[PDB]
Amino acid sequence: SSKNLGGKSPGKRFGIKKMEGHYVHAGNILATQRHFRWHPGAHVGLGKNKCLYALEEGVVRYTKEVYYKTFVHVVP
Amino acid sequence: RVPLVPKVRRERKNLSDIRGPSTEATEFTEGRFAILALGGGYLHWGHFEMMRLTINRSMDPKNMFALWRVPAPFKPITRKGMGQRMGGGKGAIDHYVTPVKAGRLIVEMGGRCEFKEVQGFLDLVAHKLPFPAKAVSXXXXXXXXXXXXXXXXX
RNA sequence: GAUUACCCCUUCUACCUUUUGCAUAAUGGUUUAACCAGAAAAAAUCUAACAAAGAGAACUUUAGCUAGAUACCCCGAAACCAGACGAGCUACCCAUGAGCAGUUUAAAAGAACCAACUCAUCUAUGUGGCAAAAUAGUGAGAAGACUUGUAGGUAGAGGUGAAAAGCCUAACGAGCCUGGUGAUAGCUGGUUGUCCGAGAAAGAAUUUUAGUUCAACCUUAAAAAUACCCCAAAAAUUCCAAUGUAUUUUUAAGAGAUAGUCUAAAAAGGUACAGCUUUUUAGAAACGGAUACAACCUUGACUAGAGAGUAAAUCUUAAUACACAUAAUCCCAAAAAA
RNA sequence: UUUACCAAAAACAUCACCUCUAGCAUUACUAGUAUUAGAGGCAAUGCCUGCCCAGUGACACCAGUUUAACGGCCGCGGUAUUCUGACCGUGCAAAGGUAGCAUAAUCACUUGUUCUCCAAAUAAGGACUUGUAUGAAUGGCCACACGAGGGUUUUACUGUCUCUUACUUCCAAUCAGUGAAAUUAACCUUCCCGUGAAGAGGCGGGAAUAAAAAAAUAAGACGAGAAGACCCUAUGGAGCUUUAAUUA
RNA sequence: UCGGAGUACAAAAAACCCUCCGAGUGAUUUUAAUCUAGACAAACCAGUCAAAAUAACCCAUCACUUAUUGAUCCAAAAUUUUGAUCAACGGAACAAGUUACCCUAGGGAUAACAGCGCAAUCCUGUUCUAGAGUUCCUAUCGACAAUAGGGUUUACGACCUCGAUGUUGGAUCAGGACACCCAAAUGGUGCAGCCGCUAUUAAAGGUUCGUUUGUUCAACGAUUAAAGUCCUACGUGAUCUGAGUUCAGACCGGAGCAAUCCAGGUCGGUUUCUAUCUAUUAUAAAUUUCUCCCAGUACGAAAGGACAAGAGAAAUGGGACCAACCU
Repeated sequence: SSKNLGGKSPGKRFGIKKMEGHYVHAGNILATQRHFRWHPGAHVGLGKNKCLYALEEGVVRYTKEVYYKTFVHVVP
Repeated sequence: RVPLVPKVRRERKNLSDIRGPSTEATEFTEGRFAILALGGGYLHWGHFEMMRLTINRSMDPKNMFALWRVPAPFKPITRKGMGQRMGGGKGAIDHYVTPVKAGRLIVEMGGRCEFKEVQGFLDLVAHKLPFPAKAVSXXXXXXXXXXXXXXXXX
């Protein structure tokens, strides 16, 4: 009866795993996102899936800059 | 008046147009007399067209002009075949309707000012609609809004 | 409960099973007696023996080892297979016997009608019967492919069958008896003394949807932690002070649950239908109130007490132009407009 | 002749017709021999049984033959008042329904149209043919006689009926003797309007009512009686059939 | 099975036989060598990011950005990898139908018949007054819409019932509703009169007998004051009927290689029960019609042509009776 056909796609749970003020560790996943919602800041690495991670031990901090970019930093 | 390319999939019923009291089109502008909606509802294309025929047959010979703020319906109506069951895919589109909120101007008329003809005709139109229609002029609408605000403040 | 050494009045919708929900016009039961359905220790918890060793010549062992004590019930098929019993019923056939008035008639065991005998057309009666195939009236064959006695033959991975999926010992899509066998049943119908504490309605999969396997929960017994309600620094929430709180896990064993609904709000389908279906959020299930009635309203649940104070609720509010089908009123009667 | 025990019928059998396989021996056939035996279809008799062998089957061997073997036997366009199309053209196929029959045991539209029958005929009989979806041995068309088969029309006669009435006998009823059965949770067992899993004698509110039988009526107690024979579920069973797969 | 964009508004996730598009890969150049932390997601199993160390140099673009695959055991080019459209995609190495001859275990947790809920559909009363009716909106109609009632149609939902509520029609026996067919009381009429049309009030009574076919129907015949409609489990099978239909046979036609079927048409096909409880085993006063008389007057060119009052006959039916006739 239904001519149209489509499937369902399981969620990959995109989002931010950590928050500002939290104490993280080196190698920990910060934010999993599609394309760029935000940009990597100091002491923060970029992945192939565009997922930002922490390079060294420290504290996560969010900072907005307009020259329109959003950077995430890790302060040891 | 029919949609040029109705290849666009049928729209779901939001019901927010029935609930929402939009003051957007309530602006009186150049029109000396107009029609107001006292309730939310979907206005059929047949209603609008026969309202156009109504305002055409009732046209004042000396000076009259008809202006419709309500655009051609972008929202189709879905109905399954008679005697069928529930589900098994959506049904067939019977016709289109225009969502109408409260305060939206249905019809505005340019021309000379006579209370006798205007009130009566807009009353006939009010009888031709599923929702109560309010014949409106600037002074009456401002006085009704000021009286409603003064009665709500007390 | 009162009340008289008895009764009327007042206060209450059987039990059980199955279910989202049963006094239910869903299930089971005549009553009584009696019979009748949780018997398995590996790892573990616990009580003791000894301890780098335990244990009756066998195994384990960076506190183990040995012993004892703790948790997993019954009934039921339709059928399959094996070995045999069955043609004194019935189907066919073999051997050997017997039977089938009378009338019209040209030679005619020749034709037609009609008793016996062999069949069961129609109607009625009978319907725990006269009888688990009947009786009464009526009807067919009635020298033929006829009827019948006795002695024999053919059986189930078949026989027979003027062939209907019929018959083969009163039910044959494949007999019956015994054995395999306590076959298999994710189903349905069942599973018995007291008291105390805590206390479940949906995450993904499955030749899967009436069943299972670990999460979402829960329970027992110990330890080490801390956890939540969470404002501005920041991205309805996701995080975190403080507050007043108690808990949140970690580990060791052990469960059950996975065919549910309605209201309120936001949606989708449907017709701005449904006690409608498909999702999200929240609530939900004394015996108070709503006439009665699953969620609506009030309240969180000790026993005892001829005490008290309250919550919701109960009887009424709104009007004018010089149409369904048994007996009424939307719970009695009436009333009025703290 | 046939479903013993819901079907007795158009079904099966039957004489007859045809096709096709068997040249052979001593516990079938058969102590038989092509005029015999087995197999299949049809079914007295009467008149007939036309075309197609590309596929399957069968026989001679790779090619062909074989329809009383399994089966198959068309469409469109054009042509004379109207209509119709003897005729012609064309596509396709192995070959495109010949005789006869036909709203039929076949016809959907349908109660086809016309005629007969009747005061009225969806039935029946007789014709017409655009035969959805007849057809020549699963035979075609008729046929005297025959039929506890299936239908239609006049006459005759009737309690069938208008329209029922009376009588007789066996039961029912009474008494006495002997003394069941299924069913049954317990029953103090009313009705109406509403509610309750939506059809209440047990709930609510009104109405009605001292307590118990016998002879009768069958509305209710979703009465009694069969763990629905329809539907669906179970990785149930069994029978039957094959180019399902797998092979003693 | 998988991926993306909405349903699924400012971290996740979230269904429907909801809604749009995409894949089992396609191509161009450089080439992904060894392993140490630490995290995301996650029931199991499969998926992502990656500082840093060592050896040797000094992955990337398009198909919008991501998709574009497969867990065990078993085979092979050879000693390291290549093969299943296991697509029913968490995958029984290997397999299609029929049963109306059926049987068993089950379920109203799930269909058909009826009830119930709903009222799209169905029927009907109304609202507005454009436009017909010569003239004239509303005697009689109501373009297009709007507000409702009803629970007889067709459906939706699957709420009691599958340890059974027996499903059409007819016969029998009724009761009730009013949206009144007739009889009664009226209004308007394009109502002269007689008859009609339309609407209001009213359910007490009545609402026929036949032919064809199973009708629910429909056509037709003869009357009648009329030959109303609906509900009551589309009333009524513990009252009957089996004509229809619900299952064992015999043909035609269609479908299928076949076992066999078809919501198609012709024939045949046993219908079980003794009443336990509740309920029930009548007082009455009527109801309908035709004919005659005034009359063939008023009225009208003609055609035509009563209200009232009076009289005589029946009919249905209530309650009866046997003197005659009749059995």
